[PDB]
This record gives sequence, C-alpha cells and structure tokens, in this order.
Amino acid sequence: PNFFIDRPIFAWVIAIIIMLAGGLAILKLPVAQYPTIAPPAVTISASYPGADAKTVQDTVTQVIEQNMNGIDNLMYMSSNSDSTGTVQITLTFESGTDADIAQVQVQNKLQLAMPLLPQEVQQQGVSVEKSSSSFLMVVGVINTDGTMTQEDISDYVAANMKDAISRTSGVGDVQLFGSQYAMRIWMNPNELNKFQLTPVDVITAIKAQNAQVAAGQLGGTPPVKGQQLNASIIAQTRLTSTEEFGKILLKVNQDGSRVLLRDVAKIELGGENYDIIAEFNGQPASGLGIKLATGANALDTAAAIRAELAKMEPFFPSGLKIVYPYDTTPFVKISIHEVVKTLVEAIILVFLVMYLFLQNFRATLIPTIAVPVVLLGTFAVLAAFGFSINTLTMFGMVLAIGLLVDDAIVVVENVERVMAEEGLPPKEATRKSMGQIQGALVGIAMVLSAVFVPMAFFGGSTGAIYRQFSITIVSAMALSVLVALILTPALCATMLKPIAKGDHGEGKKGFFGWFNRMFEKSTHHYTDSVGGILRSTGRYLVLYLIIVVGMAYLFVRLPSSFLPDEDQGVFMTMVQLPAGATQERTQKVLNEVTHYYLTKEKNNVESVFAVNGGGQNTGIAFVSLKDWADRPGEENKVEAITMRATRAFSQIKDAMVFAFNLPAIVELGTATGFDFELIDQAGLGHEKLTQARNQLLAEAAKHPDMLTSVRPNGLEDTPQFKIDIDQEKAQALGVSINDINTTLGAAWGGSYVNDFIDRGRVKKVYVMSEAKYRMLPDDIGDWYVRAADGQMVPFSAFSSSRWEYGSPRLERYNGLPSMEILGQAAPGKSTGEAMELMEQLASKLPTGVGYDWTGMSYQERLSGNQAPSLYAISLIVVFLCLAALYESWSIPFSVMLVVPLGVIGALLAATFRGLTNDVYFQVGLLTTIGLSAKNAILIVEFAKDLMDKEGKGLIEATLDAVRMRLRPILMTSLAFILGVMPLVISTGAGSGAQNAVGTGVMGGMVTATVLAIFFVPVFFVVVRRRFSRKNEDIEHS
Amino acid sequence: GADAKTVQDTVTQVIEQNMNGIDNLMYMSSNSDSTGTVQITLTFESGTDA
Ligand SMILES: CCCCCCCCCCCCO[C@@H]1O[C@H](CO)[C@@H](O[C@H]2O[C@H](CO)[C@@H](O)[C@H](O)[C@H]2O)[C@H](O)[C@H]1O
Repeated sequence: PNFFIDRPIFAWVIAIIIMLAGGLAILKLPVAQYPTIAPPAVTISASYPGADAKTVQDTVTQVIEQNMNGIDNLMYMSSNSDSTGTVQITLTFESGTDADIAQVQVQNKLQLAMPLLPQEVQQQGVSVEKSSSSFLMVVGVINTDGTMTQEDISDYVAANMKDAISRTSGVGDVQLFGSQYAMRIWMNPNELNKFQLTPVDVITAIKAQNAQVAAGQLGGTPPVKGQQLNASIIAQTRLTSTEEFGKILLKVNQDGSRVLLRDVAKIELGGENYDIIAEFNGQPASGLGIKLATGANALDTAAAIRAELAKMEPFFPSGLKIVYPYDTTPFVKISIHEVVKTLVEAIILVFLVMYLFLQNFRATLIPTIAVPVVLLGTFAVLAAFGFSINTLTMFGMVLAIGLLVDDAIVVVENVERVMAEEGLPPKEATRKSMGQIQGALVGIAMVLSAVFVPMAFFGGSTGAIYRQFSITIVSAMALSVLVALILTPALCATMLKPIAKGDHGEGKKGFFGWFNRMFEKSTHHYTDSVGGILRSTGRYLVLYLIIVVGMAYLFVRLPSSFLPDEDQGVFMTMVQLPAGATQERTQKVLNEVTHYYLTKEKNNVESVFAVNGGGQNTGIAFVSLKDWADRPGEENKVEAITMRATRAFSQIKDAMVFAFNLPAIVELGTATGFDFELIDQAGLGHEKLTQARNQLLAEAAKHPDMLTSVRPNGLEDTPQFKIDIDQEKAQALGVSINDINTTLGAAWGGSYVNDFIDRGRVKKVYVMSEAKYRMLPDDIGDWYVRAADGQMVPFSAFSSSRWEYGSPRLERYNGLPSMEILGQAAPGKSTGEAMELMEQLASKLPTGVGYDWTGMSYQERLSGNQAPSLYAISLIVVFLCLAALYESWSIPFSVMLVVPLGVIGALLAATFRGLTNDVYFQVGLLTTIGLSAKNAILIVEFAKDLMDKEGKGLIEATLDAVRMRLRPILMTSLAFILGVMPLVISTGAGSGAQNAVGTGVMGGMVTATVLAIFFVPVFFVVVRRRFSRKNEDIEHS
Repeated sequence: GADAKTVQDTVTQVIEQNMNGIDNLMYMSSNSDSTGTVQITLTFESGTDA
C-alpha cells in the first residue's frame, strides 16, 4: 500500500500487466447473447411411418422408456407420441451436468432398446440430440424466377450448402428444414389391379431388381502359385435414374408382353415427406437451422457464415438467392456497442465531474487511468474462470461502474483534501490520507463481496443468471480495491500537483471558477444544519421509520418479473386450425398472415416466413422486421406490432392465430406461470385421464381470483378411422393377413424399401399410393388383394369400417401416461400460491389422478426456499465484517441502518416509472446497497478515527467527518447519476434491460445520498449513545 | 467387395459431414477402399481429452 506510494513504477508495471492480460482476454474472448442458462436436456427422436399415436406409444415409446434406466443425474423424463408417427423423449438433466456424458449415456441405453423395436422404426433410425431451442441463425434459400418447388430446393440445400456451412468456421451444428430427394413411386391402384398385382409385389420387385451385392475379387487370397491377375469385381449396381426405375419388371406375362413399373404406377423424384411446407414471402423456400459452437464467437460465426454463402453464390442455380430469416446477431452487435458506449461515456462523465469540481488537470487524469485498468483486468479475471462477453456479465460491469468510480475517487479526493487542509507535499499528503482510508477500503471489499457473492451460490437456471453477475461484479470490485491500494495511491503521490495550506482556491479566478465559494459556503450551511438536527434527533427517528415502512409497502406492491422483453428485430406468429383441417386450409391462413404483415406493416416488416407442418392441422410463421433505424415509433416496436397482428387475427378469422414476441432467455419460466403435469398412476385408461383433466380445468375455472388462463397443453381426441379386419373371411377366401396389412400400409401409409444413388448421394426409396386413390374412406374399395389361388379381393370383402375417437398425441411424464396443463396466477397473486391451490385442486380428483411439476415450476420449486438464507448469510457476514473493521458490535448498526435509504428510492424509481422488480432492478438494488454502505462506512470511519486518534468529542468529530466527507460523496454520486441516466432514458435496441438497470439504480442513488448525508450522522451519533459509560464527549487524551 | 468411389460418397462423405463442432478438431483426413475398408481419422488440438 504505502510501499507503492514510494514506488510509482512498480505499480505502473502491475498496471501495465493487468492492461495486457485484459487486452488479451479481450482479443481472444467469446461473445454470445447469453451464457448456457438452461438445464441440460437430451431428446430421443424417432418416427414410425404411418403409425398412429397409440402405435408409437406402444411400439417404440414404452420400450424405450423402460430401457432408459440407470442414466446419471436424471432429472425428469417427458415424451410425445404422435399420430404424425414421430415420437420424442426429452430427458432433462440436473443443472450443470456434463451435457456430453449424459447424452452419451442415453444413446447407449437406446442402442440397447433398439433390437426390441419395430423394424420400420429401427430402419428409419432412432436418434439422440442435445436440446437447446436457440439457433444462432436460420438461413433460408429461394429461387426468384419461379423455377423450383420446395422439395427441389430442400435437396439443393442438402447437397450444396448444409455441407459447406458445417465447414464454415464458428459453426457448431447445422439442422435441416425440409426433405431431401427421394424416389417417390405412386401406385395407381386400378392399373395395379389389371395385371392382378398388389403393392406387395411392387415392394418385392423393387428390392430385387435394385441392389448392390457383395461381388468379390479375381485372383483373391490365396491365389494359386504363379498367378498374375489381381483386380476387383463390379456387380449389380443400385439404380440411378427415375427412368431405370420405370424399366423395372413386375410380372412377365404369358403373351410375351412384359409388365413394367413405368405402367402400373407413376414415378417421380419427390419429397421424403410433405408434412412441412415453407413459404418465404410466398415464394417457396427451404431452410437451415444453425446452432453456435461451444465457446465460439456469435458475431463472427454469423459473419463467417454470410461470407460462406456469398462465396458460394458464383455457383448457384439461376435466381437462387440466400435469405436470412433469423439472425440473433445484429441485436448482439447493438447490445455490445451500447454497453461499451456506456462505459466510455461514464468514464468521460467522471472526468467531467472530477474537473468541474477539482479544476485540476493532472488530478483529473488519475481516476481516468484507474478504472480502464480495472476493466481490462476483470475481463481477464473472467477469462480465467471461463466466461464470455455476454449480456449478463456486461450489464454486471455496467452495474459495477459505481463501485469502481467511488473507489478511484475516494483516494484522489482524500489526497487533495489533506493537501488543502494541512499543506503537506504530494507524497506525504498521500501517505497521511491512504493511511486514513486503508482499512476502510479493505473492509468495504469484505462487505461488498459479503453481499455480492452469496447471490452467486444461487441454484437452478435462476441461480445461473445470478452467477454471471456475481462473478463479473465481485472481480471488478476486489480489483477496484487492489487498484485503490496499489496504483491510485501510487498515481496520487507521483503525479498529483501540491496544494497551498489553506488554499481552497476560493474566489480567485473568474471565467471558470465562481463555484468554489458557492460550494464552500453551502457545505458550511450543510454541516451547520447537520449539527442543527443533531440536537433533537427524535423527530428524525420518526421520519426514518416512516421511510422504512413506506419502503415496505412500495416493495410488496411492486410487480415480480424474471427479465424484460426485447424487440429483437424479429418475432413470431402461430396458427391453430380446426382439428383435422387440411394442409391447404392451414396454408390459406398462413398466406393471410404473410400478406397482412406484408401490407399493414410495409415499413416495419422485411420478411415473413411461414411454415405449415407438425401436422396439417397447425402452422406457424416466422415474422422478420426491417432494421431498427427505419422503425422509429412507439408503434413500430414489437409490442404495438404484435398488438395489431393479434387484434387482426382474433375476431376477423376462422381459426386461432396468436402473434407473439419471444423472450430473450429463450427457455425459462413465465414468472407468474407454471407447468402442471396431471399424472395417471394406476392401471387406468386415456379416457379416464382426460376426464380428470377437464375436471381439474373445471376446478380451476372455479377460481378466477387465484389462477388465470389455466389451459391443457395437448391436442384433443380427434375422429380417427378404424378398419376392423375379420381374420376369418380373409383367411377363408385365400388372402394372407400380411398382404392385407402391408397393402393397406404401402397404400395409404407409404413404405421405405430401398436405397438409391442420386448424383452420387445415397437417398431413399419411398413407394406409396398416388394421392387421389387414397383420400376418402370409400376409396378403400379400389384396393384388392391377390389371393392364394390367384383372385383379386376387395377390402370390403374382409374389412369392417367405422369411425371412432383417439388422441393424436400421447404424452408421458416419467414413464406413465400423463397430461400437461399449463397455467399462470391471477393478476395480483404470487405464482407459488396458485401452484399451491393447484396442488389442492389436483388433490380433489378421482382415484388414480395424481399430479407433478415440471420445467419452470420445477426450477422454482427448488430455489423457492433459498432466497432468504443467502441474504441471512449476507447480513451476518457484512455485520461481522464491519465489527471487524472497527472494533464494535454496535458501531456497525450505524452503517447497516443505511440500507433502506437507497431502497426507498429504487422502489420509488420503478413504481413512479412504471417498472417491475426484476433481476436487473435487483443486481442494481444490491449495487445501491453497496454504495449506501460504502459512503456510510467512510463517514463512520472518519468519525471514529477523529474520535480515537485525536481524542475529539462525538458531535464535533462526526460533524467534522460528515463535512470533509461530503465533497467526495457528492462527486461519486454525481458521476454515477449522470453515467446511469442515459441507460434510464434510451430507446433503440435492448432498451428494456438498459432501462431496467438504470431506473432502479438512479432513483436509489438519489435518495441514497440526499438521505444519507443527513441520516448517517444521526446513526453514528445515536448509535454511539447506546455504548459504554464514561467517556463520553471527551475532548482530551 | 464394393469399389472406392462407391463407398466414399455413401459412407465417407456422409460421416465427415457431421463432424463439425467437434471440440478442438485440428484436421480431418479419411481413406475410402475397394478392399472394402473405409476409415476416417480425426486428429485434435494438443491435449484435448481423448
Ligand atoms: C450540497 C448541499 C447541502 C446543503 C443544503 C442542506 C442545508 C439545509 C438542509 C437541512 C435539512 C434538515 O433540516 C434542518 O433541521 C434542523 C432541525 O432539526 C434545523 O436546525 C435548527 O432547528 C432545531 C430546532 O428544532 C434546533 O435544534 C437547531 O438549533 C437549529 O439548527 C435546520 O434549520 C434545518 O435546516
């Protein structure tokens, strides 16, 4: 400490080093919008072509669910069984488990369930992936001159782009939206009936005439003695053209005429699946979902990708352009550039205050050197603990600017003060003064990390969010202190200009300086009156409690959030059609939306990206917005935008169309809102479970005062068509049940049969009915089976037919049949309360109706008992720290009593600005407690030291302290309030967060000082008047 | 028994294409054989956990 005061250059070297390591941790540091925040989930997705919901549930799912045992750190297992034939089992794991090890554990338990699976499933593939929902980017590809359809493009992507993007550096994963080329063979059932043939033969023939076969080798090993030719055999080669697939022979007739495939069915290169069809401004487009690599730079991955695509552009088909539907990146560009704008500015502000307050250049260059260094160094402290330049850590630094600023200031001010007071040289003034603030600065570090660290040890995804802030902030802080002990004292004693004893630069200059008297006089006024109050303090206790209570009411009556919403230049709208509607009708609506946006939002919307899929019944539309710059208004912002969209599609539409903005943390809890699981426990039936579900919907429909918008999260039972095969009639007339089945299948379901080699890439061979002969129930009739004898038999000869109900989506939670009920709490009431009333209502249900919690309300049912404890620790540790610094159990109470003085402001700040008690308002709120405590501690320190090291009296010593201490206090807070204010009143991108930090902090700061510089004195004085007896107000020694 | 240009765009290239976002991949090189063997070597940054 002192040591450096006598060594300017050694400190210069610790400084130069910190600057360089931070500079390096800057040059080689990851940037991303957020950190990994969400618990790890691994999803097993597989599909069973043609299967219905109970099919996959009873063929694939339950066999997989039962084979999923003994996998490490299981949290919860939830799966969808779809009538679209797809089944997905998401296993979410314990927070901070090794993604990669858990995911390997699952793919190796599945690789054991594999042999107990359907062969259709086993051959379409059962897959394992790690589930983020956070694609860095989604690239679209289109053709301008109407040239190709969706499926053509899908292929172009899968054979020209997906492959070179996953070669773009910075790109961690590529996923594909659409379906690759396939040999699509569409049976015409009549022309099939002619030659007395079935699908089954079509399959057979196709496998037979199309294959590779293990050929072998001429002159193989061992060859015979002397042998001289050694080379490979080329055999039956898989088919290449659609033509060659036409020229495959199905039955050679008697009359010399041959029957080809070309004849019995139509043949075309077509889509592997037509569930999902995608339209970008109406033109057909096919797409890519790119995920950011682990540790990789978001902004550079995206730029490298864009460079990859322009570099491919000299090789494209005509009018085939790349489009960029979703890019989370430029919002991150603006976020980063705006937080830097803040840091630079707030530095410039502190210079401005420091000058227009010490009117002395070389002093004013000191704190300017200081914090930059603390910055750089903290980036380097983060890089050491494995972090990245992301949202949470950067607003952690913005938030930290205050402790940083007060720390540099405290020092240079104390020096200048001691010089103006006693007339010491620069150096000797420093040591006097550094020797005065030393213990205080160390103690403040122990108390500041006494509040800032407990919050790092928060659990769950919530806890993760806190971890980012807490580490950013604490390191910035402890460093601000080591800088304040090594560098600043060194830069003070070395380059600070010496001040004439009893200078105060009063009057003196005119142009620039009338202020000094005017400040001077007033600080006198101030302290006169400080004294003035210290006569009767009682009234001031009255008002104090009043402020406390007011703070309480303000606190409770303020809205509890999780984060703020961000117009990200992009949002989405989702479309729900009447159950069983058509690909084409859903598509009508999606076009309607596409046009609405392309009409009454001509100035804001650049592009609409509609996707029909997940089952004809429902479509979704990705709405992209024009750049922020040409969207000025309060109305050209997403809130009002989605307002008018949903306003449009609510009344004047045929099916439900919500328009919404995606939250910034893309996968956690809607604050007041839960995710209920209604779990069937006993050997019950799906019918009984639904009955229980609507029953609970009713029990909550009875409580509009507690719960709000309680809704199930599934699909209802739709009418499904049942074709009962009478084994007797069919086995009688001569048709093998296999044949009736797989003909019914390969007719209406479709069938993967063979593999063919298109343009050198292996694609699939799908044979199914032509569209028209497999649409309507009566058409069942056009299909016949060749019996054992040789006769064709219609299905109505051995098939009964009826309509029934069934559900398209069979949900399972942790093994058993279950049903997901989403919900949120009433306007007034806390989420947990509504969760509790839900546990009381799901307790009101019939035998076998159990309940459980998942996702959001799980992450909250964990960390709902932790919040008070970390802060009980925080209070015991801060008090212990201050008792340490001083020498008192009771003197601390002076500085702790300050905490409210900042709160009353922040609550008042948000409320009277109409905001909400979120995280940013909280880290900010803490930050405020931090300064309250700092200033108060410096006052109390100076008070005690004057008292003990100069035997001075109480009232007089505190008075003197609060007096010499005022000028810097004001400096600090002036520097802040100005630096923060922009954050409080900015628009453009991200202004939701910015304003969230700002408002709370600012209001807090204001009440903080202009309440402390009157209450702290009274604390120290009134507190001290519950200590010992004799002596006193001594004035001796 | 299959031939090299046969195996390579069906088995080699199809596997290589999925090998992105491999942590610390330095360089990736693979052989496609008419003796039927197909082999893909992934060499990594010095000291990545094998
Ligand atoms: C950076 C600018 C700071 C300077 C501006 C602040 C100066 C004035 C702020 C004072 C706020 C508290 O208000 C102050 O309270 C005490 C009363 O308790 C008054 O003081 C007076 O009243 C009480 C009587 O009840 C007496 O004990 C005391 O003899 C007398 O000083 C002050 O006249 C008043 O100004």
